[PDB]
Amino acid sequence: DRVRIFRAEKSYTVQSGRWYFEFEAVTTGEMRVGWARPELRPDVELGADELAYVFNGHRGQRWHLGSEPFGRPWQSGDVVGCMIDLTENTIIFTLNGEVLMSDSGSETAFREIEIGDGFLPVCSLGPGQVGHLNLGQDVSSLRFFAICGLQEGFEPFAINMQRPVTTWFSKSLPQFEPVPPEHPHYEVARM
Amino acid sequence: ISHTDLVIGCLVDLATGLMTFTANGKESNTFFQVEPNTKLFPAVFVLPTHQNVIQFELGKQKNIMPLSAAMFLSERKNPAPQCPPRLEVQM
Amino acid sequence: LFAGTEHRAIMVDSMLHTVYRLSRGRSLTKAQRDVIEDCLMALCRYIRPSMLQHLLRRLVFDVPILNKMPLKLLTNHYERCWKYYANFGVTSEEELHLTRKLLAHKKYDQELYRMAMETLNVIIPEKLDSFINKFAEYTHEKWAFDKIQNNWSYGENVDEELKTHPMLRPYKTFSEKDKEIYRWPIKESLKAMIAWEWTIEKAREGEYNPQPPDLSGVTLSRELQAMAEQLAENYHNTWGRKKKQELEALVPYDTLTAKEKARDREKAQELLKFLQMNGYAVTRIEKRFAFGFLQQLLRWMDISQEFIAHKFFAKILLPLINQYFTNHCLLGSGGHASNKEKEMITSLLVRHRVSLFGTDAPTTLFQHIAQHQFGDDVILDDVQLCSIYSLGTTKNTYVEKLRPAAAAMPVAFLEPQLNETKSPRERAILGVIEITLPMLCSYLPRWWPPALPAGAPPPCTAVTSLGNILRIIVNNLGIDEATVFAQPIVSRARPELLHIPTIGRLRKRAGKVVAEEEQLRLEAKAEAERDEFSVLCRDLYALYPLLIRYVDNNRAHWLTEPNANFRMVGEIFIYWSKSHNFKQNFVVQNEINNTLKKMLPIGLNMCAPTDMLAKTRYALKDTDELQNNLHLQLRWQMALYRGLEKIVRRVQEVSAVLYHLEQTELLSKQRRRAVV
Amino acid sequence: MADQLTEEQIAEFKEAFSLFDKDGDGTITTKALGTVMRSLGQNPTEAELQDMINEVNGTIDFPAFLTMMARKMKDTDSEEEIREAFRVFDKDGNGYISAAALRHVMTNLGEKLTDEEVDEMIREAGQVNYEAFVQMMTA
Repeated sequence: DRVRIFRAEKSYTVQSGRWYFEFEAVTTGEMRVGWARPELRPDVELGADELAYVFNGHRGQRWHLGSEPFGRPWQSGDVVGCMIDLTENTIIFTLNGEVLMSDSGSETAFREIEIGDGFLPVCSLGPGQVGHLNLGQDVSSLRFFAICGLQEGFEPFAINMQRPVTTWFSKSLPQFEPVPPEHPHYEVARM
Repeated sequence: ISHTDLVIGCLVDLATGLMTFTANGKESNTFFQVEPNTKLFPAVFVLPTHQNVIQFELGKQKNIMPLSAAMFLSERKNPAPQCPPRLEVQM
Repeated sequence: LFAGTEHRAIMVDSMLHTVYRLSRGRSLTKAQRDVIEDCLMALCRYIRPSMLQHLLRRLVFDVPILNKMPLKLLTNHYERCWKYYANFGVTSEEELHLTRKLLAHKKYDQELYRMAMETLNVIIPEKLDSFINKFAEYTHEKWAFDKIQNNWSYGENVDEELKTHPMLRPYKTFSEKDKEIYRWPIKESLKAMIAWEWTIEKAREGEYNPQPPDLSGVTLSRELQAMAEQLAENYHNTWGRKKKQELEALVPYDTLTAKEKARDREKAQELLKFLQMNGYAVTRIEKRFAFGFLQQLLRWMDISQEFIAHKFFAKILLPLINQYFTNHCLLGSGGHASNKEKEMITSLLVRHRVSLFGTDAPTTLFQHIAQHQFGDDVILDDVQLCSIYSLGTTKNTYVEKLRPAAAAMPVAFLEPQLNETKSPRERAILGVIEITLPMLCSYLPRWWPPALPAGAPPPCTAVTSLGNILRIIVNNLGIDEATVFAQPIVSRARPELLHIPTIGRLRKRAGKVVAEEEQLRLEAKAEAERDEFSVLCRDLYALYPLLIRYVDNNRAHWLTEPNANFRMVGEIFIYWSKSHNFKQNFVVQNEINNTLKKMLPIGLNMCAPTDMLAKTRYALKDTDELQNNLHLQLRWQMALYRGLEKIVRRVQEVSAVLYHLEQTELLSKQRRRAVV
Repeated sequence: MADQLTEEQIAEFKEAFSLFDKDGDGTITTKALGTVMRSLGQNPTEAELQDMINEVNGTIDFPAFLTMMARKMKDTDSEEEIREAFRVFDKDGNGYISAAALRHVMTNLGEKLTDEEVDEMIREAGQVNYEAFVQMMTA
């Protein structure tokens, strides 16, 4: 079929501060985790357009408007953290508590990102792949946050929320919708 | 390569649920009949091969009322064809 | 502004040709042509290499066979290095052409290595007169099958709006006035097939809405596709010579386009299928470079001994540069290995760089053993020429690290290395119980030139395999604690700081830091006070010692934070003043570099923050305004975590932050010609 | 400006020009202009001959001859001046002039450049080469 895209509700966007969560990957393969713009289209591959920033754990590469190799690929049962710091326009990916680096040795996966309307965490599961997404309600339920991210200054996502964050998944059932007037290929005209 | 326009019109009889289809004013062999309490959307499926492809034409024939009277309860008695902006083309 | 012309590609295709048509000419000077040659390479960029091959087919026709000239070679190298991260055969054709060509000699190798990634007098036989009518009849059988499918009407006059085909009949229903359109064409092609290979005879049986038969029942074999390739070029040769005669009173077949060769090949694949009926069938990449490379390698060593007894040498220089090019650009594996052993005996700099490249690209065991015998013989001479051995002493060590990615002969040299350029002798050395006895021996020596050399392979041996390596590090610790050749000593130090033992190293290195801290404070006291240059020299030596000091401190911290997340609190506090002292000290440090002072503060920052931050914010302000007396004068989630001597410790970390905070912190035109 | 030639060239030019002067007038033919430069060792082809006469009737007069002699030697010295201009910076003469040895050689030359512009010369350009320096000076 296609690939399912997972995210949090559009209320939970961030505009400032420094944030963090965690993500266990049970059976490796085609999965994708990172951060996305709120107006994210569910048709596109996650990271192919300018609305997502997302690491790929199959072959160890980052996805944004294309690809560039980044860090080690996966095992079965390793924790892939993600963290963002809006005060400096940075995105950092940590693997197993250890910080991933580029080919140039730099840890910051993306710099000079415009803040804009904000960001919110996003996952992506290919066929067969199983993995749970610890968004960070209970701080002790996290594992590698104390190793890296804690004394840096990053707070988790659901740090003070007595209810869990509602999640929005992309369906597979096609439904009808009116044609947008700014469509690049199709256009109508009521004469 | 046809230099002419194949115009297909359809006919739906509400009190019987009988549906027929006319091809350039010549009736086709097919027909359709449905359950009493059911609804239907008008539909066109197309793979386009031109700069200009199709045109939805909301017209009436010689003795039957157009689709405007069918879908707006305030205008069931009017046979003048209308297209208010609530009607549009989905995809 | 010409970036991305998918809008149009024909006008720019004609414009790109008439520029190079104006490139060489009789009525232009040096000044006017330099405008155009600069206008050309300015257009070779800023456009996608899709449309670039429109002229690249035309350039390799002209330039690479001859040694005007540079105008081709310049534009070539600015396009072949434009996509390295059809025309490809034309380039390889040019690649061998330039090799055939191999001042102007230096103007070629740059552009080369950048691209390194009779029918009227022919007799017609008896069946050839039957095939000239049958390939005329099958041509009318296929043409009426194609036109009538698109609604072609029948008219006495052929009209385009009516799609009339008045030749809608067979060749046997056509007279001499209606078969003259297919008389000369099916007779000259059979004569061109006979003049190429004299086989015009029947050897098999035979095979208005005219329909052509299933001529694609049998495909092209190894001799049929080559003959179909011979029929397209011969049809291109006769029509091409017809074009060269008519316009005087021009595209070849192999260098044709991807679109031009699609329309010309149907004139041969249908003609060979028409010839195959009635039995008249006329039936007669990098390894190629490597073959010529070995061919050149034979003549090189032949000429090398020809000069050893007492044009191609420049060609050898031209080849070795391309050899260094292709090795970096990178059955066949043996051929390179064949050349690898071929060049090694010729040595028995420029080639050595290519040799280092070829060793990095990785029968020869005899060559290895002979070298190892020559090494030990040189080692006998070393204990007692040197230039041919020293270059071999690094090329072997290059290879000894290459294969890791004649055991006795290697072991013979090892004893010879143990017998007696000491560091170079220590270099290739690292590339059991006898080692174990020597392990405790140096440990005793550390408890107290060859001492530096012996530890090299010992680090290479323990890494090949736990507490033994932990003892070796502590042996290496005290040796530097007592203490040049510390650089290569540090090279093996970070190589195996993998695998309590860290705690023993923690108690060891804490003393190492404090001694450096006292040495830093002494130089700081010297800075507080010719003696200025001496203090600059002393700080430089202190910076030299600090270089190898922090290098092992990093990788050890990669397990300390892994574990503890105590003694590190001392280690943070010790390294705190070091960074504070690092905050002229850098001036001596930078010269020593030609960093580790920064990254030490990075890993310690996490540990120091592991042990109320508003007071830390307040005490940072006084450290940016001593403050120890001033120090004497989501949080619910945080206190849930932090709970899960403060007056000085908070004062300690605060200034470290502020130090780290500080750490992270025209001419007119005639005036220009005047000063020139 | 015809002053960019030194005296002895004009002495050599007039010696060459009077040697092939037609009647002592100072007129020469269009052909003799080519021969007299090849009498001076200069060998330009008819392309460099053709554009020079139409730049200025077949009658070449000695000032009209000399203004062409200025331009043919103005362009050649205009490019070979700047490598020997970099020669005084580097102690070796290759192109490796250290940036420390520049901020006293540039405020001490005689165009009265102060510390601000020789700063402005530098941060809008370790040792810098020569070919970036002939780029950053000509601009």
